[PDB]
Amino acid sequence: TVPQCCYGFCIDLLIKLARTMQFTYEVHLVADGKFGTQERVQNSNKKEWN
Amino acid sequence: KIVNIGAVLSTRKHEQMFREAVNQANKRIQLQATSVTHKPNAIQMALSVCEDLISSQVYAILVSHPPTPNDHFTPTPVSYTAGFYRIPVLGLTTRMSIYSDKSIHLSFLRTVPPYSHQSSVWFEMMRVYNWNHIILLVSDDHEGRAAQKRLETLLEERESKAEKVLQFDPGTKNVTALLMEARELEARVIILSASEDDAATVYRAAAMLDMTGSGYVWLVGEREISGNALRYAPDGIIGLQLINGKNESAHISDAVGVVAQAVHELLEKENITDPPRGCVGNTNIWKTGPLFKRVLMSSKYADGVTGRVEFNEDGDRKFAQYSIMNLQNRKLVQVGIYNGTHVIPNDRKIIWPGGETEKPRGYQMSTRLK
Amino acid sequence: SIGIAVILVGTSDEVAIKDAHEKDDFHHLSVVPRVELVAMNETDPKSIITRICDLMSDRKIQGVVFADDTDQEAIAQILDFISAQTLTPILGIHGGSSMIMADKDESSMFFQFGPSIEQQASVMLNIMEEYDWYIFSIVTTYFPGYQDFVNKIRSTIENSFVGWELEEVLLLDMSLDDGDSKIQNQLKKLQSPIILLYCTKEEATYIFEVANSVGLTGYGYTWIVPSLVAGDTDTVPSEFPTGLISVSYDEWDYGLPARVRDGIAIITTAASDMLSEHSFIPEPKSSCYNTHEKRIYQSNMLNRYLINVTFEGRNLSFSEDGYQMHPKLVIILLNKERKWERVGKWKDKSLQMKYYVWPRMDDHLSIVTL
Repeated sequence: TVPQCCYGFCIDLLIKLARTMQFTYEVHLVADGKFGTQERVQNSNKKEWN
Repeated sequence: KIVNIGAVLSTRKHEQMFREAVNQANKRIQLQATSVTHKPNAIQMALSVCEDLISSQVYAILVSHPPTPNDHFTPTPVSYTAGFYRIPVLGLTTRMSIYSDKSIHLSFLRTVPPYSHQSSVWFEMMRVYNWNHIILLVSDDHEGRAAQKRLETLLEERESKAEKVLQFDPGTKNVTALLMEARELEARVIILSASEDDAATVYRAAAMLDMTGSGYVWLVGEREISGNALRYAPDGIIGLQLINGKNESAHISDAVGVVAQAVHELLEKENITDPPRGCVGNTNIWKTGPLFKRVLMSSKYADGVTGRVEFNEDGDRKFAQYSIMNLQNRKLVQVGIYNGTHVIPNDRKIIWPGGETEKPRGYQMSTRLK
Repeated sequence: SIGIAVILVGTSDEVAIKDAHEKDDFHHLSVVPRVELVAMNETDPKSIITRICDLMSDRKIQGVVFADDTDQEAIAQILDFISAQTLTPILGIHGGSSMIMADKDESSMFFQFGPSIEQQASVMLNIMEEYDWYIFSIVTTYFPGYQDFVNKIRSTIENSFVGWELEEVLLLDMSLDDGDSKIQNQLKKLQSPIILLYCTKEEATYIFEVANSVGLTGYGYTWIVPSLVAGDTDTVPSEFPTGLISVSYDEWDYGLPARVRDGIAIITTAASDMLSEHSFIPEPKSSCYNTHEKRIYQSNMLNRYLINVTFEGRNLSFSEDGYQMHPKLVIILLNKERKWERVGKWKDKSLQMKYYVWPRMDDHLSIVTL
């Protein structure tokens, strides 16, 4: 992992919520780069998201 | 008619007590008694059980725990040798959850509840102390998985998921990397489920990470209190103890009272055939035993010397009594009694870890998100 | 000189087995196996225990291969118990010693010759999908392995582009009393032309006796059953409906002139390869009594190598749960004259039937198009 820079429509919106709700944040990027879906894991009875 | 009932114990005094109990039950049909000691191995036990079954041709077998502390591998051969002919066997002082499966153990019932059933007391304590954030810590065994599944079902009954469940393999001597993860969470209530020999390593590691001071609440079971765990145990640990389970004799008297009520209803049916005395001769399945154990588990007993005797559809006990203990100044004191379905504390005062006297909230809200 | 025993039960060609035993040539490795044929009856499990004790104690027997001809299912459990109590590995080859096992012990060394439940389910699904049978239903009873079957079927039918149709899943209990009315009432809800089953022999006979009273077994209903439902092709309960499809293990052209030889070759090579590299061989005191301290030497390497063996251009590697992992399956059918006619074979996930179209045994028309 390497540090980068983030800005846009969803970045300045988190700052407004952080000032109104008075909390601290630490933004990072998703590893695999997907949104999320439920699949099957190693053909088992259980299912998980990604 | 005459029908004898057999059992297997390892004590001369227990044999005399069983003889006195069957003689007293004779005054309540004709029945006899049959007992045999324990062998230092398994195949000897199996051959002795077969020989005693051939010599007496009993219709029911009772078995308790040996003087061994584990009491797990001992009742294993008797179960197979008996259930080969599908005859009911009642357990007296067994606590493992392996005999709770109807597949591997078909004909087996319990008089005391197993270790996997001390999860409703914790649920009632959480409901009465409004605790909603807990940290489960079980071991990588069958008992741990059974208790974890029971607690997860009890929690999901109200649609409330646990925060995080952590596991550790048995025989571990360094769980520092595991406890370092449970300290970065929101909850402050730690539920532990391990063995007396393994719990001593968790207590010795928690005392180094300052996880046993104020604001923390420790909830454990019965096996985590006794043994060598009291040597390394911080104050405020709320343990559990069974009412009369530890003593053998109270049950033997109560066991012969409920099984005899089924024999009166056993001989009152048609197509009745006594089990064969051919432990060596036959290999067939006796017609009795599927209908015998059907009404045996449903035999509602009125009242005995150790409380009411009931049975669920799993071959286990029901409506047990637990004493909510508490450790203060290296001395356990009784604080409450679990009345089967509710918790009622007495006038004694409760002490919490750290030294303060106040019910912790068991939650520490953080102001840093990801 | 490794002592390998051979045990047979019931009527069998003892002279043919004795003649075919001297057919393996393992002179390329230092094995020099000793063979001791012994025959016995089917008196009782305790007789088997005494027999295996005497054989282990007679002369340095380090391995036993078991064969039988009866349809008893608890023989496998008894052999698993013996192989758990003793560190001598035993193998299941034929008869009751081949029937399926729920779960072995953690330290048990017992391997059977036969397919698992998932393999049979996959074979039946291939049979169904080859003849365009996309609508079916599942009915089974309480048995140690029904849940794996249902889970395997559901997992297979959820990730395919073809159109499956599953409905009316039943879990009826035949162990209850006076429930035949409820069984016959639920059973009338079936409407699919394909019905799967997972039971025992007597359970299947009773289920068919109840089903033929309703009448969904005459013309437009096909029944598929696993290998344990038939068991012995020589005997027929005369109540099985005509046209019963069953997948069984290969036993016609593969009797017992070579199974014992293959088992002896496996154990022998295993003992050789465990001796060559590790420069050691587990040869403790060959006794069955006082074996609580006989586990002083770790034998998990031999257990870890017994699941990897190849000889005479064949793959005999076992699996984690202890099945052949590569069997040769056949397909039989019950025709008018009550017998079993082989229809097709299955090997290496490759099904090869003999009929291009299934013979229907009027509202069945033909249609031509362009």
